[PDB]
Amino acid sequence: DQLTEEQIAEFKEAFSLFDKDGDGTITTKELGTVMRSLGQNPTEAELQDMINEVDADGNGTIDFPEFLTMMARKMKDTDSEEEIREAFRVFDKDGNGYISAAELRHVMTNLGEKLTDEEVDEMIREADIDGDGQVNYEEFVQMMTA
Amino acid sequence: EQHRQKHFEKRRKPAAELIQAAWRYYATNPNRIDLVATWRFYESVVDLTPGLKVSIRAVCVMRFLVSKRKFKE
Ligand SMILES: [Ca+2]
Ligand SMILES: [Ca+2]
Ligand SMILES: [Ca+2]
Ligand SMILES: [Ca+2]
Ligand SMILES: [Ca+2]
Repeated sequence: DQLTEEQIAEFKEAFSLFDKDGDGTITTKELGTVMRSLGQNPTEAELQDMINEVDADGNGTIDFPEFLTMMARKMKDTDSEEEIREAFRVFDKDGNGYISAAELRHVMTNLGEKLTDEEVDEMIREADIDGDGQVNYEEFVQMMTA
Repeated sequence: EQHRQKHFEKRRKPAAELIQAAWRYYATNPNRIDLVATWRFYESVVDLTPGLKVSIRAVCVMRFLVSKRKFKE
């Protein structure tokens, strides 16, 4: 009921985009090849870290069941509300539970894996329900994780 | 004075990256075709899709799981 026949086929098709040699497992090398075609340039360690999150049996690569497991999972089923709220709290220096749109854009476009201005615009529209320019991040994180 | 100041300095980059990865996870949801900006970002660095979109999703899920891990370290 969660996964449909068509969803499973789509995910099997996606798996083959990563599994270049067709041996049923995605390696760090194969993941690196895909990400470089997507414009990214990760390190071997970064590639290893990504596989480590998906590689349930710890054999160093991702097979289709591990891939499907990861892809069938919704953000709501990762039990991440506390971590994501804690991360927003870091930028609420005053602690009043609000971060302005301007503060969020300043941080999101200049630190870390910078968002484009368009992506921040999308985030603000999604989060600032009442349009007052202040993001109640607890409500935002609740909606993303519930 | 610089009490919580040094701690903010230590947490800010993993905090931002978790928010960013979480947003890109959320904003590539196939049931929200109104959310286009994260796709336009990836589009500006790769031309259409269709199975390319699911692979981007896979990259976003994996980057979110890693950034969640790094945040709790
Ligand atoms: Ca392979
Ligand atoms: Ca494995
Ligand atoms: Ca505040
Ligand atoms: Ca608001
Ligand atoms: Ca609430």
